[PDB]
Amino acid sequence: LERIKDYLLMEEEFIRNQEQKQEEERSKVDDLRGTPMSVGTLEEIIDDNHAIVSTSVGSEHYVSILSFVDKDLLEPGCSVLLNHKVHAVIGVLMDDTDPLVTVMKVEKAPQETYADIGGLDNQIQEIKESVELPLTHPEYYEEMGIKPPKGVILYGPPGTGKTLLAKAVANQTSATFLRVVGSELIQKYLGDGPKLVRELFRVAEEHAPSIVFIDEIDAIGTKRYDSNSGGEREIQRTMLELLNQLDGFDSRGDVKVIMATNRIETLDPALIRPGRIDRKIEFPLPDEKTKKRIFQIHTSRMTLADDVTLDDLIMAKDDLSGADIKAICTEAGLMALRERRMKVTNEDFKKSKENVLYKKQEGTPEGLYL
Amino acid sequence: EAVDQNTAIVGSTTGSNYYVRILSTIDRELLKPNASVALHKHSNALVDVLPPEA
Amino acid sequence: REELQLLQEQGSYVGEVVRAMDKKKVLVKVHPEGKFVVDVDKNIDINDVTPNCRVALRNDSYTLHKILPNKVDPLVSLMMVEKVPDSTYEMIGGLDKQ
Amino acid sequence: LKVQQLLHICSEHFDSKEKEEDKDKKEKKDKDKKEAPADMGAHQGVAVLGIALIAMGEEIGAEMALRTFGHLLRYGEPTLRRAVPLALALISVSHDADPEVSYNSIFAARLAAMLRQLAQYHAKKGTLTLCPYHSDRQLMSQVAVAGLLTVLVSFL
Amino acid sequence: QVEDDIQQLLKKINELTGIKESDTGLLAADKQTLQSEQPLQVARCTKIINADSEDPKYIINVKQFAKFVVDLSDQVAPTDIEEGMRVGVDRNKYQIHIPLPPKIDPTVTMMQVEEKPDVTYSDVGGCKEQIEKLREVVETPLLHPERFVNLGIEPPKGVLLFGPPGTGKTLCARAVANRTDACFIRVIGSELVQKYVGEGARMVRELFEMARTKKACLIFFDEIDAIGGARFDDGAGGDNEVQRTMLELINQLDGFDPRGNIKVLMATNRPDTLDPALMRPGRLDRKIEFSLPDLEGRTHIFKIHARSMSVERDIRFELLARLCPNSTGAEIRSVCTEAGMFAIRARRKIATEKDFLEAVNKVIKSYAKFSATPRYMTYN
Ligand SMILES: Nc1ncnc2c1ncn2[C@@H]1O[C@H](COP(=O)(O)OP(=O)(O)OP(O)(O)=S)[C@@H](O)[C@H]1O
Repeated sequence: LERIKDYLLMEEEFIRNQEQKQEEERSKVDDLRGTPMSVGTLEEIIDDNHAIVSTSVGSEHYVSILSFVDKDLLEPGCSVLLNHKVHAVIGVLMDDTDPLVTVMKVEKAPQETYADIGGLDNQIQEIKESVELPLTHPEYYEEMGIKPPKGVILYGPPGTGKTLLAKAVANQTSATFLRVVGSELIQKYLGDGPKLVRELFRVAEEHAPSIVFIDEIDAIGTKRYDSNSGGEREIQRTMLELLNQLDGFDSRGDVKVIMATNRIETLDPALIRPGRIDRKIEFPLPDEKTKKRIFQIHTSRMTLADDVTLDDLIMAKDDLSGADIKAICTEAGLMALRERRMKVTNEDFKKSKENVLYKKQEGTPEGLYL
Repeated sequence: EAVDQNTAIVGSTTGSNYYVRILSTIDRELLKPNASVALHKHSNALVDVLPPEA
Repeated sequence: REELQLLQEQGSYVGEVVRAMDKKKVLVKVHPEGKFVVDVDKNIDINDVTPNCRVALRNDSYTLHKILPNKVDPLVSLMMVEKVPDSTYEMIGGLDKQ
Repeated sequence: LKVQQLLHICSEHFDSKEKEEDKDKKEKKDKDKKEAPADMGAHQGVAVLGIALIAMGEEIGAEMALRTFGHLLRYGEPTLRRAVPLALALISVSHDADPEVSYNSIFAARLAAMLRQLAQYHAKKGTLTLCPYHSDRQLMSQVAVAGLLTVLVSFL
Repeated sequence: QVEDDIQQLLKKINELTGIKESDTGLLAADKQTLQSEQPLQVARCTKIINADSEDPKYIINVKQFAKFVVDLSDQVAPTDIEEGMRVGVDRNKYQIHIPLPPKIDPTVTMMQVEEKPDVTYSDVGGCKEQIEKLREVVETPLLHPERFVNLGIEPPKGVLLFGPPGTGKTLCARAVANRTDACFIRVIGSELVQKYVGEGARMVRELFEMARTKKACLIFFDEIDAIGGARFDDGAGGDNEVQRTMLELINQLDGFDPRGNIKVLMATNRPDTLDPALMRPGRLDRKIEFSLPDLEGRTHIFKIHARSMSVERDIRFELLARLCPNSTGAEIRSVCTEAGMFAIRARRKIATEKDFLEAVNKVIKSYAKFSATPRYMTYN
């Protein structure tokens, strides 16, 4: 019945978003601007009211600035406004908001907040006092005078909540978030990794204080491809550029760098040392008690009967995850729409239990061991 | 391309591409996708469709 | 026929509109060339400024003339790169479980 | 119905019944505060930007509020540039001192200096907190008026 | 139909409020200078091949267009219009105005440091020999040529560094930059990793051409492994662009009227796999290395990382320095910050030596022994 208000508010939102002389000095500045206000690119800046620009094809001129828009806006490597009549620098153009920003700079606080955890409440406090407390309330670093910890490593079994905590820090945020999957850092060219590193972390450093999260970074040391030029003597160069990027020079900035791995053994000891990463964080599969909290949260907004005990789903399997319990919930929903019911009963949980423990955790064809 | 009557887009062999107009001398069937066409110097508007050559 | 010097009028430029900006101003990448903030006419529509649309741009003063139709077809281009076997239900007989 | 009355008589040519009549909003919709972001900054009757500048106020002050202090922090009239640090540092009772040193970047008038001092003071439906800032709403005046400026006793 | 009602009609009241506002809506700084600068000139810049004899008769390609025989305007310095010197040329008359400094690179000017980080020699404690020899190499001849030239001896142009990761190569390099008094230049060793062939040659070119113009400058290389280890030979053609980049760096480094007044500090974490062409001296003289903090230099690093925090005065430092023989100053920094964070976990304001106990017995156990995990006795 809530479709009425949904559609009406959506249409009102769109129409009010689509709702977007007196000044003669501004019109005189308009008339100092050309009618074909051309666009160019800077090379260098000379103090004598004019600098050197470059055209599209490569003509270059000493052209002056319409000085009501500031030249401190101008940096080498910017797109400007040029004239046709003396080609003079007209003004500042809004920058090329490149697809690195539109892909990586996630504007959205994604999903549920710290009430979507399971088996947490120490590591939440670690990532809180290591990222949020340097971000939101760093008055205690006045009170003592100590550096904040720098790097964070999330490691454990697959399906533990690396993804979940990454979405959690991006939920409660006030800084620009960046996300990289660690398998992207090999391309079909010679020397494309360091270019990615430099432009990525330059865009990270240019806007604001920020958070860079990279995940499955272990996919660069123990992975080979036929889609690879050079090879290990370019993987090492990619690693070495990121090595100089992370623990380099020149006051790196308020950019919290957070990493997340499945395995930990195949990683550079020069990259887990502090200076780079100060807060290594264990993710074990925590306890058989907060299994019930994940069953509670992942069934907090679905109608279900009583009909089950979670102790029946505690004494079934020895390794525990949200990847277990959410799979149980989704397969229970599949068995529910399979039998066109609601208020999910026990037999859906039992068949879902067996089919999820089989698919997948067994290892390996019999036998072995048994 | 052909927008409509008395208006089309042709790419001349200067490499560039022009919003132009067509004449009523051209029979409108000889546009089909792609014809060798004739233009003007100053105004650079279509004058004629050529027989298959080039 | 005396009014055929309308056809003797100077040509025009086909370009690429990224997106508009403030004070009734727009942007055009022409055919080989860079970006040119160009001025709007009166008989045109700012409310039809689409991302990546060809428009008729005059050549002398770089004033907008008209909207050019039939823009790009990019997904159609990748589809024609593919040429997958287009199908329906009547041909995958012998099995219906999957 | 009085909010669409607010919509129509908000457009009244006398521009001080605009000030208090539009200023009623932080009293009215104080609980459903997600609608409380409005386009008062997108309007031009500069006292209206003052009204939204009041309407944020002092509670805990989320990132959207400080984001509105991104633009409201930067204005040139000394009563409105005066008007921003008061509710700006009421809404937060570096981080906290970062907009303060940003105000040092704004000026470095005397009013602005006084406003900065007020902001520093701020940095460090119960009716008792509802009265004294509506008592403060005629601030564009003498220091004789500011002799009573220290009577907005709304904090423990 | 409680929260449904709430969201639905509250957003509807919002939208209806917005509808009547959508309906209720319906310089002198330098302008005269700019109109005086329409009588200014376009001044296209160019490049010079060569002059002629007894007369200017300058031969110029612009950058792209063509090549021209031009003549200068009479407002020039008629001497300094030499070859390869980028000059501004008139549109119509093709007349030359003023030479300006040339193309540097699109993104290699962007590695001069342009600031000075506040890393100080006092923060690099425990390496007093390294401190004094680095002082002798870098700080003394570039600021006080008092003893070297006046007896007639040379200062060494080259110094190498390595050691354990976390020892202070970063500290010493940034620590010079507080008291540099020189044009310090940062060079990542991975900067020479480009796509196109022979580009690193151009990189070494423009590095040393930035080095030559401004005098008495510093260039810092860092992680010179990627610059190249050796001169491998095999029937497949592997490390080549890196190899030619490496040899061009050797040549335009030194040889055949060498560098001049530049000091280069080199660092690596694997010096054993370096070619002897870099290792032979003259190119790099003092092979200064780093060891672990073995003694009360550890306690001095404790005093550095503790002097910036209000602590309990009843504490010692040598006890934990005994408990960390092999440790690095980065690990010391992690322990000191971690104990400070333990004190901030508490609502105190001053730490304890037991907070240092927490930091030691948490870091060196949890994150020097659980990575990797043992689950087996076999040993003890
Ligand atoms: N003797 C020391 N005194 C104080 N801080 C130290 C000391 N040694 C190391 N550190 C700290 O450790 C870091 C020094 O940078 P390093 O980690 O040494 O960089 P690096 O030497 O280039 O190692 P790489 O990059 O792996 S070759 C900073 O966090 C310093 O504060």
